[PDB]
Amino acid sequence: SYVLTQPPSVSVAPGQTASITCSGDKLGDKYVSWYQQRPGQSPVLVLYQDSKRPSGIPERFSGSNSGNTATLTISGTQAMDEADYYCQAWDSSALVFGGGTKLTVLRTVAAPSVFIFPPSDEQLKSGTASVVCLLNNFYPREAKVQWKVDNALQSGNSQESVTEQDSKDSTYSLSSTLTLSKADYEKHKVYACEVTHQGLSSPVTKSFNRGEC
Amino acid sequence: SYVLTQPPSVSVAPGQTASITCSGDKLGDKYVSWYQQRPGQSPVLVLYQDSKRPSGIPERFSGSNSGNTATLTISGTQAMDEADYYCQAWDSSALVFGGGTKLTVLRTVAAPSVFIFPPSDEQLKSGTASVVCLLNNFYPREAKVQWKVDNALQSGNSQESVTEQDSKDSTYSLSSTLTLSKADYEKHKVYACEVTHQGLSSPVTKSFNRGEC
Amino acid sequence: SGAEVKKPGSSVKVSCEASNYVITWVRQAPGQGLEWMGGFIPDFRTAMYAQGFQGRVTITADESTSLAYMELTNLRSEDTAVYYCARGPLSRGYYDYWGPGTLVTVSASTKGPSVFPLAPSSKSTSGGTAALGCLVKDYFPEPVTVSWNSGALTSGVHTFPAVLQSSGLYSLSSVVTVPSSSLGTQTYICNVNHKPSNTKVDKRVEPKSC
Amino acid sequence: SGAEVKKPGSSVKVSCEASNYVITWVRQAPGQGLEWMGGFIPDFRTAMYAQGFQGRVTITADESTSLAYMELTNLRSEDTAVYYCARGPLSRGYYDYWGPGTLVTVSASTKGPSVFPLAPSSKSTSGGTAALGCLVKDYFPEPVTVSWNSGALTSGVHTFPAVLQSSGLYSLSSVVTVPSSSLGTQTYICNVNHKPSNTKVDKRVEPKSC
Repeated sequence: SYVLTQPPSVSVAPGQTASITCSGDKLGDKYVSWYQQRPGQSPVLVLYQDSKRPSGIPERFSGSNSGNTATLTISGTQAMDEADYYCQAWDSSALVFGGGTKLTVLRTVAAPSVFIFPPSDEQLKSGTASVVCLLNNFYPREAKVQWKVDNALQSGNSQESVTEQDSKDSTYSLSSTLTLSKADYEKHKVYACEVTHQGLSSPVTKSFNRGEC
Repeated sequence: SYVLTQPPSVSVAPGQTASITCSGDKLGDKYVSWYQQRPGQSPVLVLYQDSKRPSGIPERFSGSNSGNTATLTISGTQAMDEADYYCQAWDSSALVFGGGTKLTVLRTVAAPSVFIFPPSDEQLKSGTASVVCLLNNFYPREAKVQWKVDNALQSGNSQESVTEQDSKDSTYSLSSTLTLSKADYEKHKVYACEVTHQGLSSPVTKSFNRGEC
Repeated sequence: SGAEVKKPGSSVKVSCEASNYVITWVRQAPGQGLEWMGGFIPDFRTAMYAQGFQGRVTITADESTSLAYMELTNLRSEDTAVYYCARGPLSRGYYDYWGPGTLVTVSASTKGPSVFPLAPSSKSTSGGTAALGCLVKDYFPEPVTVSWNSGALTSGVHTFPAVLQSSGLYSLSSVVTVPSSSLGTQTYICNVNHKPSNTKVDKRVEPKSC
Repeated sequence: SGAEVKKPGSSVKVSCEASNYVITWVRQAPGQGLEWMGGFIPDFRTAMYAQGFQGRVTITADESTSLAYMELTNLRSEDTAVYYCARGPLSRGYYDYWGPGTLVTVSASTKGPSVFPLAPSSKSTSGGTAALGCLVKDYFPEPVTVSWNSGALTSGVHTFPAVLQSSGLYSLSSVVTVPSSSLGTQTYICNVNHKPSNTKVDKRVEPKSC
């Protein structure tokens, strides 16, 4: 014979704190529980008695209840936290549920962090050099990597691999590997990978000089 | 340090008795067991101590051992019995297996048995007549059913359904249903279904006269 | 579970596994929130009922199978929802386990079958083989299931795939071949089930009288 | 189970669940019959060995996990077969249970990887983030698996899909990003496994010395 109201929608980016409120007249008088529900799945209890966490629920989930408002807080929100959340109250009489909040975890542009790795001395002993360029935690997927050796554009001697969208932050990562003979590697000085991506205002180059600190 | 030999191949038709022999010098001195193996599956024990059947093995499986020869007999062989069979002997020293017999259950031509069913009196009370023609346990699949009413060929007022290959005998069955109004059904005398199938030397007609014994 | 279709005015039964815990039934309309329907307390064998459901919620248990059941009767279109069982500890007001959901859609197009005999011919081969069957006509949606003699008769049975008629309703036949010599002494009964319409029909099939 | 590829000279281990019963290992070459390899008697903790295998069959057990194991060493092409565990009652000479088969194919093309460090840059951002990794090069077939610090380090790890090189061998990298400030005190070890070649390598990845 009373109603609970939650916002229909909350959106956050990965790592941000999500706050989901449950409101009804004199709600702090009672005990509130929180359920997570994924599409086509059954609800799962994430909090009870305002703020107690069941076994196996990650510690980033916490809660509070006072006055007319109870709050589910997710610290360091992860992509996998995208779901519907329901509050449920108990006054001893009737089991009542909030209308639910859809939590959306938004994945928008992220420029790659770029790293370049010379071949190890160990590998060089075997007569081959692998030079690796890493583009880490970027979005969206589209990215161009070009290799230059002593400013000469390389073609045909590199291969790329890409990860699936990360379960925590929904980004991609990509490795590009340049393969040269030891002889060729030793013939040149400057090794560079040039990266073009929507998140960067212009193409970014990471480079090293062979045989340096 | 002795060998068991089984025929590589046995073939039977459904319902026939399959006999699979296992031979080796003085085999009747010892205890023989039989294993059934399906493609990509693990063997299953079907008989032990010559002729004892494990729990859940159908009674159509039986066996014997005497002299230089042990025999697995399958009475009323079913399509599902198609498999490799291995005999295994025990002399107390070494576990030895026969080379295996592939049992093939051959499905070749079978003319349909044909049956025709007038509509029930109950259905007729509702204003509709369903006339059913059954083609039972035939092979191969291809079959033509034509309906005639007072010798007039019918078109557009029948539908057919067919079963999957039967697990025991690998045959098909087919029903053809002719649907008429009660008014039309009562206007005509002779109801006939004509069946054409590879197993029949000419097309076979089953018929009835409305309102007869 | 998964998904069931039901006719308006029919009923749906939701079962749950049944110390110091309560069983609760909860439903969720498509795109909507959660609504409590009732519950059962196994240790006291008492039921709780939500007022919004009038008297349409029947709650029963079976001590032996440790199952408890919620039946919702007199179904209407607005009862279309996912139905859950939940469990929690007594007097705490939370549910730490939720069973798998069943989608129940209440659809006016649902229609139960008529069942007619396919009677064995009086011209069957003496000491040969006769055929008989049941015609299951004019139902929606699929499926119907058919057994013979409660499932005790399986040899020679063929139950055909359903066909969609021009009416938009389904039809099928189930047949069996038996010894002609048996016709005068053996009984043959087809058991037809169409869950959407709660239809459960036994039809005895006999040689037509002359 | 399912299927494993192995290099000539490597070994394959087949495990089985371990009163009054014997465990037996049996293999079956593709398109061929069944061949006994040995067995184990859990109640007496004794092994039996087939002479055809020379001394290549090692039989061990673990009382605690009630598992017994057959290892076949010095693999050759002719050891390509489906390998089964079977069980039967003692002194009866039959096997009433057979476990699921594992297809083991012994292929000369099998090659274990070389593992090289992707060392963290000495120009990494002070109080920012550094990247490091392991390059796993020139193996066949797939897969390799990589963990960090026995699997204790998962945050910021990315292990890339393998790429087929023009050589016909696979390569991949696994990287991790960590605090720059950690580089001088924290240890990072990649654990690389390639089961086909029985390769198991731990590589410690450190800032390159200057």
